[PDB]
Amino acid sequence: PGQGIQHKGMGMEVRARSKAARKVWDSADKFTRETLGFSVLHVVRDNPTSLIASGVHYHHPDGVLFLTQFTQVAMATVAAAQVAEMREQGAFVEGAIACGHSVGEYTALACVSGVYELEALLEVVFHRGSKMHDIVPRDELGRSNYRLAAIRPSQIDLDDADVKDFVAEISERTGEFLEIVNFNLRGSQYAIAGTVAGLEALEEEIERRRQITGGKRSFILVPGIDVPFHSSVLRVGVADFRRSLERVMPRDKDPELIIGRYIPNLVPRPFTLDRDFIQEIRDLVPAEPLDEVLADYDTWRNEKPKELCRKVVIELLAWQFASPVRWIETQDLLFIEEAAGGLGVERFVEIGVKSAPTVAGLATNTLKLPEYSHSTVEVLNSERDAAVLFATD
Amino acid sequence: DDRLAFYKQLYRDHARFDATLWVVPANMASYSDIDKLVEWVGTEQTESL
Amino acid sequence: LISGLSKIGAERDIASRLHVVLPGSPNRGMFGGDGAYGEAKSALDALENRWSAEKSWAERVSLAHALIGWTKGTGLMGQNDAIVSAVEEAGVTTYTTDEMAAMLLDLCTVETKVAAAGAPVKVDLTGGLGDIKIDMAELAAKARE
Amino acid sequence: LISGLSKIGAERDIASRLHVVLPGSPNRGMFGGDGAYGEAKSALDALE
Repeated sequence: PGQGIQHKGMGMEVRARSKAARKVWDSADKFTRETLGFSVLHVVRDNPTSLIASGVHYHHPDGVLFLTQFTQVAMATVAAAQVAEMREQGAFVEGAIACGHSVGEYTALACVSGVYELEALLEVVFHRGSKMHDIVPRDELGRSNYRLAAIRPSQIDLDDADVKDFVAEISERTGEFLEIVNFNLRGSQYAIAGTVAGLEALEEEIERRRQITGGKRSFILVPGIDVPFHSSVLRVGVADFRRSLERVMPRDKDPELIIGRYIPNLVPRPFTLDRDFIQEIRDLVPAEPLDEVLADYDTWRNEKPKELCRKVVIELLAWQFASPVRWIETQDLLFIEEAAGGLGVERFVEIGVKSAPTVAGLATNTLKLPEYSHSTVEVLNSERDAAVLFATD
Repeated sequence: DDRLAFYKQLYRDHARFDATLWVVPANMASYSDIDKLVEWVGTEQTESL
Repeated sequence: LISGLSKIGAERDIASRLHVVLPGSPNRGMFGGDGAYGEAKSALDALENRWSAEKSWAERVSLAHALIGWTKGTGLMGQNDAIVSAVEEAGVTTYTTDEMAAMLLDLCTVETKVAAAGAPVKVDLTGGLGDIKIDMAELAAKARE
Repeated sequence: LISGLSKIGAERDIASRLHVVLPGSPNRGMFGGDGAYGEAKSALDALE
């Protein structure tokens, strides 16, 4: 799962019991204390207000745990520790296909494929948080001319193509900026960022289009997000983060654990290293390291493949900043791959403790509407369903 | 208040921009004071209405 | 008090070094007339050892040692004020409160702050009262008398 | 204790000098491992 459901003392019960959880937390907490002069344990355990770090000063009236430079770190460590325990009990299956939503994708790769050290994971994730704060213009009050909004196309007869249409029209019409940021659920969840007036005009449209609306149905504005990220406005700051990734993500890694198991955001379809796949990336995200590899695929000599996967993996993570996260396609893709590979019993488990109910509830409603085919499916959450995860009952 | 008025006099003279002064009753002979004082010095910076 | 602010700094997790200026008494052992300052503050050298011993105190607290020389206040030293000129005749310096305050701030400058972060800084703010050959058995007592 | 035996000596009026051997710890500051002796006994110079 992604950010925003994080709670004070999340997964702190597991830390007191599991040994694997302690090693994940302590190795992470020690590094952060020595390098950046602060502890993630304290932040998670009791939520502070202001914090001063090495070069930076973070102040929030509510909590620092809800600040992204921290929140992402907390969320990543919580999940990484929970999977480690699941791995210690051997409950992790050898053929498990894994994916993540936004910041959760970094944890996904960390847990299943071990693509970075525990301290290495919290470096990228922390810096990615600090990178998300300085990207967009602000006022004296820290105001934004933009915002984000959550759409539900349902309750009326409207489709994904109908939503895309209406948004594209009002985007061109007013001359303002309106972008569909997140494709989450087929007929259920969509996120949209751009000019506030554009968000308002879009809110207005469905209220007019839907015949039954007296209450401004189907539209939820997002508090706290001032950045129209995952739109066409963010593509500038990738190159610096793309280098930062290559520093913290070296070339000795497991290709197979990622391939076919991992579903990027920028790329809705499963990771595989092929001339076909690398091209799909370039099309969505034009890039210098990628376009050359596509130009000559005749580099076939066996020294390449791991080195190829290592850059492709980083390209997906670096430009994940820019490209919209497709959760719809991620879910639907799983159906596509199963159907071609057989439909027999599947178990869907979400990890990260209290973040687990979200994308499961996202899956649950998705398992209903397109998936009506009557399939045996199990939706399991680390927070809620733990008795089922460890099979103890 | 004779001690309290003095620090007000001292502040209104030598205070620059960004300057904030804090005056408190304190006893360094009391361990309770020390613990209670820094527990006050280190908590939040928040005012709940 | 040092331990208290060390806990807060560690619990709330700051790497910021609190600079504690230790109000050392000037030049212990070469004055017999003070009766209070000279003896009490000599264990500050032993306190600098505690920080040099305890490992985790470095990030929370830095020890800046300042030896505060002869400094003229009105209330306590109202007897000592007349012989301030007399002691100053030995080629030694006695300080006004504003002068000594300035000496204490200079330890709080960025240059000397970083110096304290690398290692404990012992500063002699005394006016040369150390090599003083003036007999305190007389020139202090008589002054007080 | 020193003051106590000083009173007795003065009250009962003896000029006899009580020799108090002060159990000083060896060479303060050049050992960091004792942890007790080295620091405590350095004030015996102040007691002199």
